[PDB]
Amino acid sequence: STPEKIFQCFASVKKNGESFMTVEDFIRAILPHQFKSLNIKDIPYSFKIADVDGDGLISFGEFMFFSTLLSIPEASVPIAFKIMDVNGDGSIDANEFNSILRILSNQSPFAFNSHLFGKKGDKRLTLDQFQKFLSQLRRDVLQLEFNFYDPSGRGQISQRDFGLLLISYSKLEHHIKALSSLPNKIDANNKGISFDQFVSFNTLLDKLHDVELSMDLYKGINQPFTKSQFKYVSKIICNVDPQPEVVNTVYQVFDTDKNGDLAKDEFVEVMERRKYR
Amino acid sequence: STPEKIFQCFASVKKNGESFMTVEDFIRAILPHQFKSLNIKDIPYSFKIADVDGDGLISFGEFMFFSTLLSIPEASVPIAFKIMDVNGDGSIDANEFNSILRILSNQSPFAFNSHLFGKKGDKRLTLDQFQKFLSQLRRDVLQLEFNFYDPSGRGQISQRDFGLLLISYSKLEHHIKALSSLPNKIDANNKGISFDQFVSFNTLLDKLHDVELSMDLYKGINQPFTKSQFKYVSKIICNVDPQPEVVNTVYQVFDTDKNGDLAKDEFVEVMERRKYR
Amino acid sequence: STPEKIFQCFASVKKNGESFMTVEDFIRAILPHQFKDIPYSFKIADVDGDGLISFGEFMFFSTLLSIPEASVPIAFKIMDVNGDGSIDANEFNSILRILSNQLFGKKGDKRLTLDQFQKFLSQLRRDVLQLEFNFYDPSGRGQISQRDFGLLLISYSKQLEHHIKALSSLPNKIDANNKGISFDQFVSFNTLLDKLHDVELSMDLYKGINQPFTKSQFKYVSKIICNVDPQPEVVNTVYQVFDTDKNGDLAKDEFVEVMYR
Amino acid sequence: STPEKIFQCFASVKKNGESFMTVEDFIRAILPHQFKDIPYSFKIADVDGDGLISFGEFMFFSTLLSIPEASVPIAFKIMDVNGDGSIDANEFNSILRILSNQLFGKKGDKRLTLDQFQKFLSQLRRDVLQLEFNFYDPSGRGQISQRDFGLLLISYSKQLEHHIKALSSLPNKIDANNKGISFDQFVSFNTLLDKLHDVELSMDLYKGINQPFTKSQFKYVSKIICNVDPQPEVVNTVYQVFDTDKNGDLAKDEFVEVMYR
Ligand SMILES: [Ca+2]
Ligand SMILES: [Ca+2]
Ligand SMILES: [Ca+2]
Ligand SMILES: [Ca+2]
Ligand SMILES: [Ca+2]
Ligand SMILES: [Ca+2]
Ligand SMILES: [Ca+2]
Ligand SMILES: [Ca+2]
Ligand SMILES: [Ca+2]
Ligand SMILES: [Ca+2]
Ligand SMILES: [Ca+2]
Ligand SMILES: [Ca+2]
Repeated sequence: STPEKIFQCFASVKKNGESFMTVEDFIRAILPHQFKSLNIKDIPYSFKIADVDGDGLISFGEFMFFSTLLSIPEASVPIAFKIMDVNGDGSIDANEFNSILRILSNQSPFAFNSHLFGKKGDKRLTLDQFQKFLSQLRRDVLQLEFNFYDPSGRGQISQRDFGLLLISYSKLEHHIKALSSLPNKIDANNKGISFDQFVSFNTLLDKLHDVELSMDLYKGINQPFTKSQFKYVSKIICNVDPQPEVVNTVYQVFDTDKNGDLAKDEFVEVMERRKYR
Repeated sequence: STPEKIFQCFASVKKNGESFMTVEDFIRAILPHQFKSLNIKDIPYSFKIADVDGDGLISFGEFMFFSTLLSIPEASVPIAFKIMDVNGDGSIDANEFNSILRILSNQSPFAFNSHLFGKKGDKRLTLDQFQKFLSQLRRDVLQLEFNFYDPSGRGQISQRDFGLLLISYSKLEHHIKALSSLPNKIDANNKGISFDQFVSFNTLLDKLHDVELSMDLYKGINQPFTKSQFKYVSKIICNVDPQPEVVNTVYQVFDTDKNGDLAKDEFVEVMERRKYR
Repeated sequence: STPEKIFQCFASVKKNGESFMTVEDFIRAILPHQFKDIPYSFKIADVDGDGLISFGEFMFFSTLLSIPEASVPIAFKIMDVNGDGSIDANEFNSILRILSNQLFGKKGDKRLTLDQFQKFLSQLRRDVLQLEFNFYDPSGRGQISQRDFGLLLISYSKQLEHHIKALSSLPNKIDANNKGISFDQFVSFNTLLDKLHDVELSMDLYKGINQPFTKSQFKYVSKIICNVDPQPEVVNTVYQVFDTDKNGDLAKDEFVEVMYR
Repeated sequence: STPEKIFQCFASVKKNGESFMTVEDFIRAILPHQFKDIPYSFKIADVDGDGLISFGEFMFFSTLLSIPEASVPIAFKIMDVNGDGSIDANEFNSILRILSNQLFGKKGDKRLTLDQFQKFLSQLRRDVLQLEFNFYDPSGRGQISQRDFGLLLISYSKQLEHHIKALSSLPNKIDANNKGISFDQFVSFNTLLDKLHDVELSMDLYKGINQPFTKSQFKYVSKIICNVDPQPEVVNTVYQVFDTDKNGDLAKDEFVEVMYR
């Protein structure tokens, strides 16, 4: 669970005694739902970001920093910013960032990103830019997860594919049983789920505590959490309508009494929350 | 833990077979840290709010609604608003509110607030007003907790008094042992803690997940969570400096290795979080 | 036009060679557009409790009232001289001491947070709006006719006679087929006037799709800015009064230009 | 003064009896104050990829650029015609079709969320600022002298000769004791000009404590509005250029009045 137990598990290569991650080790390490021959075609942005020095390997230091950035909740980014903005000028400069990398590395058992700070290393991040950077990063990793189920690069996945994903987020032969009912083709009568609608669903899981409140409020009015409540809450939380295939799959997979009301025992208490949520 | 198990425990009076809460039952029921002869002088605002019909008793229906409103996190209020705004006009009218009360009551085992909607019942709540109302409510209950330790109405409590409070929030002879070192007088050399600074501390516990992130970020840079880190984080979260007596007491009570770094085992993992946090 | 000129002109009581405002002077001064029991507004302004408003008291009240809701955090930081996140009574009465010498509890021990300060300014703004509306609701109905709303609109404007010829067309009675306008809607319409820039943006986005700014656009924009349903009668009165050329399109003249930020 | 007048005046290419802008026409048009490789700005504007900017393309670009960061949610809702929380390619190219007929992926299958739209508009605004700054940084240093900053300030103004006599006093060289102004600071100063109402508020709050608006106030206000430390050299140049009467107090004339919302 710790990023140092993750790193020792997955760092498959040594150089001058020091452990290191190849590209494929890195991708395995940051896709825990898929990994507990990846035929990589391109080098993911996530890797180029994590690999600060540019030797094409992820150090312990580099992995810890990448983990840390990725683990920051969207709504707590400003707090993290103020901590890493060591001189309080409201910008993060290359040195404040390389400073962190240096310490994390020197805390390795063994013991500048041109991408963010420019070729020269002379640019800085405001809070807004830093929010944007943490966004691209989160989205990139979602893209890696997504692509396992869409190797063609179509832009979308089947409903069965979406269901495997949903199960990967769980904890399942009961949950697996429902996949049978789920389409495995994208035709006219069976639509797929877009990356965008996968990202939105991750938005919903980030705010799982707000789905929880929603279910407790409707339970009061004696309203079952049907697909219409599910739709409305997602709209409020995600700011985007869910499309039906999303909702249909969620219900199919998780509504294990088929009764049409998605309870707390059936969905909220089955999704592993995030580190600070 | 459920508000219906709370209500059956505490509703000490019956009328036409139906169970009910007196003022003192109500105050016991909503101060769980203090209650698992209150000599009430005035009738608390919380009671006047919870008692919609005005018979001077809290029904099951009235207690469920009061619980529900009080349990809503500050940052999730807009979600709750949109659920209770049944006709989507962006206002909560008396009927939308009385509608909820009616259903909660009719879900009792046995089976308009002039305060919010006006004498006539003809006023409504925007989201902002609804946020304000939920605020006053949260603050009122904090005032009830506070007053147990300040019966005089001085405006402040001793550091020992503040420490008992902190322990009430825990889970303690180890934690109790430290109270010995804590002043029990408000003199010149020993200052008390104001209600304001008690409210701010509750703000800090509401965002305990952000203290958690802070501790994990400093742990990386290999910075111990000393009183200076504690100060700075509270400022970021609460938007108010903590005064020293607050910090001194927190450390005294919870820093059980006296080592000067407040760990996660020592504080974060000792405070029972809120219902959706 | 400045609040010092305003104070001079409305302060009726001369005592010890200074001017002072009674309750009625103070109400006429804070309702510039338009000119029982004592208002919360007056009680807040009378820091010394002498039952009159001094020049310093009025300038202070005027300053706090001038602060736009969106900029209250900026004003809070300027007033929190020490940077501790709370406005104490010493800091709050800073202007008052200076403008006078040429909330905090009876012990003045309470410190205001930004949320509390936002709340305070909100009550203040609402009170001044109640006073302006109560000028057209003496019976205390809680609603005003369409024609009374029209006058209140013309007051907020910058009397064209055409403005005054529109009022005939507007009902002066409330009845089952001629609804009245509630206080809550008058407040909400005041929100809309705080975000008049946002209305202007929307007018450009609509013209870009060859869509003039009709009652249908006015209602939608109003809803996304105020986040509450606009009342038809408010909008009809806006169009009846301000759509001077009566083409059904409310131009940037006519309304936005006619009404800190 | 309107973008239709602007387009007419700068579109140099006449073909098929319509006017069109080259890259250089387009850069001169979007940098009104002031008038290598191809800018992201031009690439976004050229929806059809013909390598020129049409009248419709330019009006569309101009509209999106005009949207203030704080009002992007309002603009998003107007553009999301169906109310589903996403702007599709059909909705986005609505204005373009209409103004022309008198992001979304190669398949145009991508839908923009509000966050993505905010991001897009942010890149656009930053690109136009880079172009304006690069006009005074040809060497690509990433910093500009104080005198070049002064000119850029005078460009944003509404040439008084006094404006031009101030520039002599300002260094035209960067050296260890005459610092230059970075792009990041020019951007941050642009934020300050977006919130000029907030600067005006602060000027009133300061006068209320008998405190004139000096470099010390200017720095503090700037910091709480932009949330980044102001550079001394930016502020000194503002005072040198705009404090026309040289009393050390930057009045509402001189600056706020001199520069939607
Ligand atoms: Ca590396
Ligand atoms: Ca910094
Ligand atoms: Ca079910
Ligand atoms: Ca009752
Ligand atoms: Ca409603
Ligand atoms: Ca410790
Ligand atoms: Ca007085
Ligand atoms: Ca203070
Ligand atoms: Ca018109
Ligand atoms: Ca073109
Ligand atoms: Ca749409
Ligand atoms: Ca001057």
